[PDB]
Parts: sequence; structure tokens; C-alpha cells
Amino acid sequence: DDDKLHSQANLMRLKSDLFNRYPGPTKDDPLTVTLGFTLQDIVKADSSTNEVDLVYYEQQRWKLNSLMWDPNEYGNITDFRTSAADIWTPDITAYSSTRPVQVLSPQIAVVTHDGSVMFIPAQRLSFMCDPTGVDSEEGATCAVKFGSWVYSGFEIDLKTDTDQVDLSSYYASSKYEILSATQTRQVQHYSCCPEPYIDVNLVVKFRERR
Amino acid sequence: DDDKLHSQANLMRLKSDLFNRSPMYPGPTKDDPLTVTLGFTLQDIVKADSSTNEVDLVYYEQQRWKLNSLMWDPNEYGNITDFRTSAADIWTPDITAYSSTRPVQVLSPQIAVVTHDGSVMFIPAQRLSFMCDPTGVDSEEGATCAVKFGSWVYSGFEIDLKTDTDQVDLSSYYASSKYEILSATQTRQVQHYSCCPEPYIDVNLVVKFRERR
Amino acid sequence: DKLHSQANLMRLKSDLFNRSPMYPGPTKDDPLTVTLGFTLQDIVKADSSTNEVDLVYYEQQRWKLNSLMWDPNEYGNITDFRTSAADIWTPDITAYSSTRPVQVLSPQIAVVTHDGSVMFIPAQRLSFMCDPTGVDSEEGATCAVKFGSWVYSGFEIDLKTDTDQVDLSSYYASSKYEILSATQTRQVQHYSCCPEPYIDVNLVVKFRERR
Amino acid sequence: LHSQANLMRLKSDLFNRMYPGPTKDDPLTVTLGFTLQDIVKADSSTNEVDLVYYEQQRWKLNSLMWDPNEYGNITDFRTSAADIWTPDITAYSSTRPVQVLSPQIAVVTHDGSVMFIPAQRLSFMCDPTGVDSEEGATCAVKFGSWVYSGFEIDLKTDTDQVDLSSYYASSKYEILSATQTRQVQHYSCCPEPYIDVNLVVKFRERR
Amino acid sequence: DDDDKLHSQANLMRLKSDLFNRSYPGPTKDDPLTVTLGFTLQDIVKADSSTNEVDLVYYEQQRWKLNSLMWDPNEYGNITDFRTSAADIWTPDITAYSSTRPVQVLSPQIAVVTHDGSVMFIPAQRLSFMCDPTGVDSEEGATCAVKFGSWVYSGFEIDLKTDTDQVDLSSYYASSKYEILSATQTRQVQHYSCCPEPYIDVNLVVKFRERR
Amino acid sequence: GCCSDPRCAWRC
Amino acid sequence: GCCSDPRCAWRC
Amino acid sequence: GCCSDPRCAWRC
Amino acid sequence: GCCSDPRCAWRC
Amino acid sequence: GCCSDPRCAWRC
Ligand SMILES: *[C@@H]1O[C@H](CO)[C@@H](O)[C@H](O)[C@H]1NC(C)=O
Repeated sequence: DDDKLHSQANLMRLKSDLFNRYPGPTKDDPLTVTLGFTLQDIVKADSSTNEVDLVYYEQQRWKLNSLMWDPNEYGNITDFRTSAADIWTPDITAYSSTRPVQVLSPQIAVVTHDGSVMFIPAQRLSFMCDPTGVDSEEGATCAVKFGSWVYSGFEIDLKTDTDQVDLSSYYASSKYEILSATQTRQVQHYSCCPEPYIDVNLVVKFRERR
Repeated sequence: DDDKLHSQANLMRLKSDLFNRSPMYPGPTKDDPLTVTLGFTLQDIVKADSSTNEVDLVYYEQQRWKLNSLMWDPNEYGNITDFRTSAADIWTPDITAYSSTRPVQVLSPQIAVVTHDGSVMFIPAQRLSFMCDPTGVDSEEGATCAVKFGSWVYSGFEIDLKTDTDQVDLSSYYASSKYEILSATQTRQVQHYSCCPEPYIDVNLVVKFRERR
Repeated sequence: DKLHSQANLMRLKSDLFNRSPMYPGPTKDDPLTVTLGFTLQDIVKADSSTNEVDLVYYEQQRWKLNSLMWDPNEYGNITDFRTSAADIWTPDITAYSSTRPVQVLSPQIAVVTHDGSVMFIPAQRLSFMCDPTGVDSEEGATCAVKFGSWVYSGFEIDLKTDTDQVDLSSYYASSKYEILSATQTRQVQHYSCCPEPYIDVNLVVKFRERR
Repeated sequence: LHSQANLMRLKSDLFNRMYPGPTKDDPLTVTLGFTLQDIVKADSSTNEVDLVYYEQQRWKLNSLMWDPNEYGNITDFRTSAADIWTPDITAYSSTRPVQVLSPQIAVVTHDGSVMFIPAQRLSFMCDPTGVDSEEGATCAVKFGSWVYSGFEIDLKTDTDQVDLSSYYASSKYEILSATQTRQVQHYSCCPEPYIDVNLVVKFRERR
Repeated sequence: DDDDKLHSQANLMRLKSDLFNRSYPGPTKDDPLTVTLGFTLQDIVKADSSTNEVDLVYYEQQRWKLNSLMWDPNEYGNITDFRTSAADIWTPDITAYSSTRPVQVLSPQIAVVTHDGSVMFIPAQRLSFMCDPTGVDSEEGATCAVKFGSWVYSGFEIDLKTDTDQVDLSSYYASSKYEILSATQTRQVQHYSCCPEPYIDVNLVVKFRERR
Repeated sequence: GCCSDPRCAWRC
Repeated sequence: GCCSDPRCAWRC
Repeated sequence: GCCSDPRCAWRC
Repeated sequence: GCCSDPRCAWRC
Repeated sequence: GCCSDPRCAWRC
């Protein structure tokens, strides 16, 4: 009992020290955020409005020096879980959504002693997509761009967890089969300006289940 | 009246002692694992949408666990052996349906019952839309769907997820539902990944149903 | 006699709410009666593709706490006051067979009287489990929904009804559905494990399409 | 900067330095007025009609008065409706929670009078039969306090004519008449008056 | 270097703490505010002729400038700009006057602040508004309009303007069900005869037809 | 009546 | 007119 | 039964 | 271009 | 696999 009580006290003490004792990235203190998608279902494709609905897990990873600790100082704790509200999280947004994104999972992240955070919100997204050709052999193709709302690539650099969307949990009895699904980092520059602007382009080719 | 006044006092003191004099439980760890037991009471299959392969269920989900930090001696608190409290006042487990298609909708008050051994029982009533092909629902054989429940962030060495029984409670199932239940089970499943020692533990709810005639 | 009456009320509310630790709810030692009554306003929707019916009603909730009593003499002869429902304890009375979260239509304000009695009247839209088969016949359809506490037995919260007749005096005269009968009936159940009664209020509505 | 420093002080004074609502001893008059913008939907399968309007609410509290010479001749200010008490005026035959379409901000003048104008979408109980005919349909909805009698909140209108000067010219429904009328009843048990404002709209499908 | 990153983190925290914690009640006749509005129209998602409601997705560009948000970048490690939650600052009460449903927010609510006290805020929104789509299935198309303006401030309190009367169509969804013939964003002033103060709206006018 | 009226029913 | 305008009607 | 009833099931 | 992009437009 | 499982993916 005493050793489980000290283990609780050691965790309670880590979180207190880390938290109640980070303004976001800047060009002087830039952050890399790595995204990966696990597509579970194309739930709806609406050819009256050109809106398609996806369900996915979005894995977000980043690393902050201010979240580092030595396990030796805190009972060899190497990792912990905490509410996402207790830490800074990135402003990663779908750019062509047509309704507010709906969150389907607990908003809880995992922090490791090296300052790495993994946060995986499960989401339902409606986005702009013309499903014409979905009933053909070649299917329909749509695309949605993800990026920060306010930060350039000098402030948040975005990267992907390979360019292949994870399809290992795709619902086997979906109304739609996936021909392909890619998640690709894209650098854009505007003629005016030197800064890079970084997008992640999620591109899904799909057709009606035959 | 003054005995009723003191009973109130005693209960406020207990609650104060447990909640206001100890910052919350930070959740389980590998050194301090927690058993959480799950039970479904299925009330209704409300809707099956064959254009989108989404089925909607209404159920009560029973969640039971025990914390040493919530134990007390009734003798020290006017013989109180149990109390009710807002679920906000305490830690609750992150048990999630893994193939929902919409946010779950809460149909009941969020209140938990705590007993003096530190056991907590929390029973949210919920409406869930999840991924399900209702093909064949309109026939003798009916349709079969499944949805897994589990923690979002904790392995089986941190939350040991259990059921007391593999039979879903159908005793309150709505007798005039559009759909009759052919069977409903709730089965603990354990997985290992080759990278890692820890078990990953799901409860699989499997429902076989058909259109009532 | 105006800012003093206003001062007296402010002092009363401070004394009841602030000078006092939180009412932890009822217990076996300190049980509570809650009386319920329905004013049925409309059957708005009847869906036979999903067996859901939608009702709009006002739900009158009445109970009495010793800790809410005062002597009007101590407080400038104030005998009652109105206050936000969040300032006070309220009972956890729930429909047991709802299919969507209940929607609140009215301000969340209670009236408190000097004997400790509280009257709280949420107006609500409720979707519940109901097969409307026969709604287009002379005998109509019949639906039922039970209301009760979520966590309290009948030894902690006793429920009673304001008569067994639902109030139909405000029923929308041009509804798609006419009411044949509406009753609200206290029901009691006992389990082999335990002494306590478990008490529900069964709202039963018989209705048909209005010609 | 002159105004800024005085206004910051004024708000901190009025707010930080709680109004328990009206009573029989300190009663309040609330004045109501509707600016009807649109009849958006009329559902004859459920007998529900949906309106969009601006609801003008006016009242006066002594506790919100100030001397302009104490605050640099500031005679009015705007603030979050959440910083002040507001009346519990409610549509009595709504079928869905009212949806708010506008900022919730009030205007306060130095004499303590408040003006608050929430824009709202309201679904209420209405049989639209006859809407597709010359005579049109007629619907009615009552507004009043949820908990206060006429001895605590005296409810009135300044005119019985609904404001139609902003009604949507290309609505699916044209307005044949719209009135907003104070009605008073008494119950035999009791001396207090109970006061409603009845909104009556007669409308038909645009031609 | 890592030492230097601590300094920059500290300088940003001080700046925000100074601006927000160590220190705005909105504009007055005596302290008036210019607000610049602009629209980037993304999609006409739906046109409902049974109710005369049309649904737009757009980004709303709001621009204003406050003395109380100025700083001297040399005092804060050369920081010339920062981002913060729009909850952390005052924002204008600019409203669509003919919406039929509450506006839906499709993006984070984060503002960019520059050292001259300039603020820029760009909420993405879905709006349902009063609109008769009669003509949408013809070559002339339909025309609809929605006015924007403050809910409680006159033109003497909030001077509302635009930098152009062409709506930004450069991001308009190329495979929308509806094509855009034109879209303008025009400042309109009126006076009531009682009152000297101007009353200023921005009228977003959209001409559109079904894509063929 | 008084008893159906939310402003009055507290007196019943 | 002023009395229909939410920015003006406080004058009325 | 008790174990189905949210008011009682905590006793099971 | 830049003035359409929410990450950039503040430069315009 | 572990990398698709939200309880395990933090390890990858
Ligand atoms: C518990 O109940 C017993 C039996 O009535 C009584 O004798 C005792 O005083 C109670 N204990 C406390 C601490 O009130």
C-alpha cells in the first residue's frame, strides 16, 4: 500500500511541477508537428450539396523542452496521461470543412519524459467534395487540406507519419471502398512573401462497394 | 430534526474530507493498476440506416471501480456507509466506443454512488450512433452488428477492463421497438502486440436483431 | 421601505445560501418528498419509422427543506422569493425511456416560501420510446413513460403526484393529435434483495389524429 | 483617453461595488416590442411555425443610475448582457429552445434605463391551414415572465402594432397583419394580475 | 541557443502578461474605432427554395487598431507580433442582420496582434440567411444580399469600412453546386432625421447560378 | 387557472 | 428608422 | 431487478 | 494568394 | 497494431 501511495504522490508531484510552475511557437522557438490519419469510414457522400463525411483518428505529435523531466527525480516515472486542457495543443484545422468538426473521443494526451506529446482526437468531419463518379470503376476523388490557422512554416513546421493513410481500421462493411488514401506535406509560397506555408493534403479515392 | 441536522453535518464533513482536502486522483498507473467493470442494459435499437450503415442504440452503461483514496470508516462519520455525488467531483474512466459516428448523447443525470470500501458505481444512460450494416434485418436470420469499448489512453496494465457476465442485460429492452433482439453479448477480448508486453483489452458488444412483426 | 425591502431580501438570500454549507441532498435519515405534476401542452411528433414520440409539457416539481425556512419577522416580513435554480439543490427526476437529451424551454428559476417549500417548473420537449400504431383509428395509440430519480430509492426520495389526472387545460387546441386520456400514476416496486420501495411516476397518454 | 478612464471606472463602480430582482415592494415595468423579420418555415405535418424577430426589451433600475458629472459627462454605455440582471420573458408555447442570432449586449443610460434587443429564431405551436388561400393562416403566441406576477413585473407594449418595417420582402410568406397586445387576467384565488403580451400573426404564401 | 530560446519564451510571456494582466471597455464617441471588414467566400453549400434560406461558407476578415495594444519591440526582445485567443482581447460585435440560424464557427478563434496595436481576426463560418433562390436554375441566376454591421455601436463609435468592394473569390470551391457570377462588399451609410450620427452597414451581395 | 400558470402555481 | 435599428433604438 | 435499476444497482 | 490565407493575410 | 491503437501509439 505504501509503495502505491508514494507512486501516486510522485505523479501528483510531477504534474504540479510541470504545470502550475508555454506561449506557443515563434520564429525564434519553432515547433514541428507530425500528423497521421487512421481513416475508419466514409459515412456519407451528398451529391445534392457536394459534402462528404469522414470518421478518422488524427494522431498529433510534438515535443517541448518545457515538458522534459528526469525520471530519477520523480520515482522513475517515464510517462503520464493528462487532460488536453492542461497543456498547449496545436491549431491544426481542416480548411474546407462545411460544419464544425465533432469530437468522438476523450481529450486526453500522453506525455513522455523527453517532452514528447501524443494527442489523438477521434473526429467526424463534413468537407467540400463532389462525389460524381463514385458509382464507377475509377471512383471519386476528394481532397482536404490541413494546416495551422495562424502560424507559418517558420513557426509550425508540419510533417506526416508516412504519406500513406493508415487503412488498417477501415470499416469492412462501409458503403464505400477505398482505392487509395494519401497524406502529403506541401510547401506553398506566395509571390509577395519569403515565408513557407505548410499544408498536409489528405487525398482519398473511393467508390461504391460492389 | 437536530439528529437530521447532525446527519447532514456528518455527510458534508465526509465529502469535504474526501474531495476538498485531497487534490484529485491522477488516474491509474502500471504500479497502481485499476479494475474497471462494464455492464450494458440495452433499452432500444432506435434506428438502422442502410443508406449510411449507421445504427443507433439507447442503453445504460454500468461502470464500477474501487479506489483506496475513497475509503472511510462509517464509525468516524455517523455510520454513513454510502453517498451520492456529481460525477464532476470525482475521477471517472475514459471508456469509449471505438467505432461511433457521432458524439454520444447523455440521457441521464451524471451522478455516482460511492460506498465506504471506496467502490464507485456510475451509470450514464446514452444514445450511440455506430458503424453497422443492417443488411438482412428484415428477415428470419436478421442482422448482426458489433462495437468495441475500451479506454482511450490506458493499456491493460493500467486499466484492467472486465465484465461480470458476457450476457447483455435485456430485462428493460423496449417491447414495442421496431427491432427485436435475437441475442446480445458483451465479451472481454485481450490482444498483444509483438512490440510490447502489456495486454490491450476491449469489451465487444455484439447484437443480432431483426424487424419486429 | 424599498432599498430596505431590497436590503432585507439580499440579507435573507445571503443567510440561506452563503452563511450555510451545501445541502448534500436527501438520505435515509433525512428523506424528502417530491411531488410531480404534468401540464401537457402538445404531442408535436409521432414517428413510426423509429417508434419515437415527441411531447411538450411543463413539469411541476415541489419539495420542502428545513434548511430553507425562515421567520418573516427577522426579514422585513418577506414570505417568499424567486431565485435561480442553480442557487439551490434540485431533484434528479429523469424520464427512464427518453431517446434524446431532454430540451429545456423555460428559464431555470424557482420560487421559495418561508416554510422551506420550493416549486420549480421546467418546461421541456421530450423524445421517448413509443409505437404510435393505431393513431389513425377511433381507439387511438397508447404510450407510457416512467419518471423517477436516477440515484435515490423511495426511502430517500418519496415521489407523489398532483392528482392522477394530467393537466390538459393548456393543451394546444389545434394540435395534430387529440388527447383521449392522460394519467400520471405513482407506482411502487420491491426487490428481493432489499427493504426499500422503488417508486416511479408512469405518464400514460392515449391519443389519436385530430380530424 | 478621457472617456476610456471614466468608463472603466463607471463599470467597475456599478458592477463590482447583486440586484435580487423585482418584488411587490419594488416592482418593475418591462416594455416589449417585436420587429418581425421573417416567417422562415411553416410545417403542417407537426403544426410548428418558425419566426425570426428582434425582441426589444426595456426597463429601468435605480441601482444602475449615475451622475454624469462624476464620470466626465458619460451619459450612456454599452455592456455585456451577462453583467446585468435581465427579465425572464418567455414564449409560453415554444416547441424548441429559442436560438439567439445576435450579440447579447445592452445599452444603459444614466437615468438607469436599460435597452436589450436579442435577435431570435422561435419554433412555436401553430396550425398553418389556410396559408395557401386568400384569407391566409392565423397563429398566436403568448409572452410573459416565467415566475413574476403583474405586481412584480408590469409587462406592457408601447404600441399594439408589430414592427414590420424590416420584414423580408422575398419571404415565402407575406404578412397580412401582426399585433402585440397586452392582456390581463385575474384568478379567483388571488388579487394579483397576470399579464401576457399576445403576438398574433396572420399570413399567407406569397403570390 | 537553448538559453536564447528560454529568453524569447520569457519575453513573449512578459509581453502578454503586461498587455493583458497589468492593464478596454469598447469604443465611445470620444474614443472611436475604425473596423475594416472583408469576405473570402468559399462555398454556397445549399439553397433551399421551400424556406428561402441559403447557406454560405466564408472567412470573415476583421481588422482594427488599439493604442492599448502597442509596444516597443526593443523592450521585448525584438518581438514585432504575436498570436492569442480571441477571448483574451476585445472584439467587435459585427453581426449578419438577416441570419436565420446561429452562425457556426469552423476555425480556431485566434487573433494576430502587431506592435503598432493592430489586430487581425479571421473566423471561418457557416451562415444560413434569408434568400430567395428564384432564378438559380437560369442564365441570369439568383441574387441575394446580407447586411453586416455592429449590433449596438453607431458610425460615431464603430466606423465600419472595407478596402475593396470585390469579394475575394480566389478560394471559391471549384466543384460547388453553384457558380458565382458576382460578389460585392459595399459600405452603405444612412442617417435618421432625428440624429447626427451615421449608421453604417456592409452589404454582401451575391449573384449565383447552378453549375452546369 | 392559477395552478397551471407557472407564475402563480407556487400558491396552490 | 432609428427605433427599428438596434444601434439606434436606445434613443427611443 | 435491483441490478438493472440505477437507484439500486450499486448494492449488487 | 497571401491575403486569402489566414496564416498570411495579417501582412497585407 | 500498436501504432493504430490510441492506448499504444504513443510508443511508436
Ligand atoms: C451508529 O449507530 C448506532 C446504533 O444506533 C449508534 O449507537 C451509534 O451512536 C452511531 N454512531 C455514530 C458515530 O453516530
